[PDB]
Amino acid sequence: TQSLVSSMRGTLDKLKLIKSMTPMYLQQLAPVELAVIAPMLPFPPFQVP
Amino acid sequence: MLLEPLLSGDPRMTQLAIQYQQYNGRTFNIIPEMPGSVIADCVQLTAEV
Repeated sequence: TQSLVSSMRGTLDKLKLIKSMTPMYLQQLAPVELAVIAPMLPFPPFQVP
Repeated sequence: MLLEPLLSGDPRMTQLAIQYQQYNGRTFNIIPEMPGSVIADCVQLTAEV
């Protein structure tokens, strides 16, 4: 019954421009951590392409 | 509050501007000219000394 375009767009913009550094962590540091502990596991990795 | 609106984000790349858009798609922009600041200039002067 009321226009929500202005408020809907504002909320979406804030989520798009949030200062999260998880994406840069997953791309750079997470692979290194997984590679380091991999040879030490009791159950060695088992993967499919 | 002073500068709190700006610290809710990454301050390494800051700028200020505003715009609005018509229904046919035209846009109008306002980019204010940054004036000088005596305090920042004095701080740099102390750095040289």
